[PDB]
Amino acid sequence: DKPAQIRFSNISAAKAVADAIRTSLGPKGMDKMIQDGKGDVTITNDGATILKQMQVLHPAARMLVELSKAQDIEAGDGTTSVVIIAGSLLDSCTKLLQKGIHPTIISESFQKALEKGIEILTDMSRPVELSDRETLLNSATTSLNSKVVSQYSSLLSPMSVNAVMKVIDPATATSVDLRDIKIVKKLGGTIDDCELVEGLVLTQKVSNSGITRVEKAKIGLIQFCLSAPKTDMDNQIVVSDYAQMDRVLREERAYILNLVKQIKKTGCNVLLIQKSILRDALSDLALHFLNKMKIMVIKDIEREDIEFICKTIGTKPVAHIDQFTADMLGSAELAEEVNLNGSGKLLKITGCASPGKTVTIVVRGSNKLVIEEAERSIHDALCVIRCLVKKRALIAGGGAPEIELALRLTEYSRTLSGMESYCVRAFADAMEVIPSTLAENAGLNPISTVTELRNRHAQGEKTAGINVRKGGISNILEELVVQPLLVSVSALTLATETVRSILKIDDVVNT
Amino acid sequence: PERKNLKWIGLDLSNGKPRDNKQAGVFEPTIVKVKSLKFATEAAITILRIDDLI
Amino acid sequence: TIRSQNVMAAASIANIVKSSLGPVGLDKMLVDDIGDVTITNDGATILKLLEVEHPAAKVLCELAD
Repeated sequence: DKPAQIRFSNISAAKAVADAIRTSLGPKGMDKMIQDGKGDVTITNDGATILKQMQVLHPAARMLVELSKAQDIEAGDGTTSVVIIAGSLLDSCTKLLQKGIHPTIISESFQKALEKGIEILTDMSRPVELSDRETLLNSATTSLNSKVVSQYSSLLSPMSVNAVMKVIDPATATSVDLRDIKIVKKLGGTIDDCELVEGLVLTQKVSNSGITRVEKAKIGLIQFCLSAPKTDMDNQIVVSDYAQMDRVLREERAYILNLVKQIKKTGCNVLLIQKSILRDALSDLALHFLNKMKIMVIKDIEREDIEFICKTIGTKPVAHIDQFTADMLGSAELAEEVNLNGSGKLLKITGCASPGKTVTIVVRGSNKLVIEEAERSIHDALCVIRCLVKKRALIAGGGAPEIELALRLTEYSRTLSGMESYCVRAFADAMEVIPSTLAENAGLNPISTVTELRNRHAQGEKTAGINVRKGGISNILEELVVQPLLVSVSALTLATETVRSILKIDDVVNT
Repeated sequence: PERKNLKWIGLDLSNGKPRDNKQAGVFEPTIVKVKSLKFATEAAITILRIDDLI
Repeated sequence: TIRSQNVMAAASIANIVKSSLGPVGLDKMLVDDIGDVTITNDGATILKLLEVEHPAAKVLCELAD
């Protein structure tokens, strides 16, 4: 059957990606080297980075790496887990296809298994009832020290926790997006001097404009030109018409003077100028004039930062100069220059009215590699916190959730009817790979470890798995590794949707 | 344990016999060789955790 | 042969640098380029100069340096 062969090719490519990623799962996962045409290799154990650097070409492999990226962007972590769980789902799929089950029945059975899994993880979790500082801090500490990152987690994580709390306190089902909590890098400083900052802080642009401080600094976005018209040349006449450029730019200066006077009557105190390359430059003499009545400017802000700050300061986009209204501006409480925190000048702005108390984390250090380690540490902290807030849970990790789910879902498949029952049993047999491969990245042999875990979960003790502090089965309490369930349930949901799509295919056609 | 002075017989670097390497013989700093062992082990871990090139 | 391919490369580097470990060790002729003949018996210099061709040897020599 031609469609069957193509689907087997797709699932085999998924197998190849899953096998490439499998051994890198877990904190103790082995390293992989990535070789490309540039003439060297890199050593890493993060499967997400491997898939990012992998020269993925096959359609099914493309879907799996898109799954990894989607898991990374949506949930906090677990890309290495979702890829391998999807791969072994495809393993049970190929076995069931050999048994002759049509893919659509497999898909519906995987939906039933997925909803049963969501239910059982809902029953896995201990209600963390996080509502105040101490609950969030304790959950963050246990989640962070349960993973590899421990050197600065207890140091820098609490400020991130406090910021992502103070932006949204109560029990809102939806949590703060990372697009609502953006981070800023300062190469200078130390690790301890990092802080949470409301508003915006950015590198120096303004000079000789009373840069010391401004109260109630009106900030105005700019996406329109503030210079002479530009063409094939900066003028429409010969660049050697010595008497003529003067006599035309003496009124062009009047034009830009009218522009800056319009900015004045708008009521601005500081300005927010868009990214430069898609626009003409700005005349520094217009800046000099707008300095004398005590107005500053900020320029070359990246677009994403533009809509960020604008929606967090109540300023709508400025497509042109004509919109002169005073409400067009934002109203920050204070604009001031911090100087002693290392080389470089930091334009920090805070206290503006906003639909939500947006905060940015000023990450600091002394080395570019130090900045990188700090930034991905804070990113992991932020995403873990937000996924924790979306669904309050601290289920045990290191193989516990999927062993216990494999047990209960095997029972459910036993109670289920139709080919769907056999397929759900195959779902459980597929999912027991990840505890097996976590053992296979520990000293313990995978088979004895997985059968011991299944026996433990079949004898009470509903949270048992493989930790990082050792290799044996010790997850009763204390040294147990815990995660918010949302990462695991997102792994299940995304992997199940991906395998649904993959088996949903008969053929890949070229336009 | 009576032969505790025997802790430090090693080969002579410039010869082929085992010699008492404190009463005579060569010495090498403890820091450099302990770091030699440490970096050798870290190398043997970093290059052995490799599985495949892809 | 996915890990032994690394172990054997590291072992080959060790075999090359082995005969010059001690003060009585033999001399190594290292030629990173044609005609640039060098004769040194201290393994550190040859490690700095031996043009390894395998990434395992690359990383091991990097840690040695």
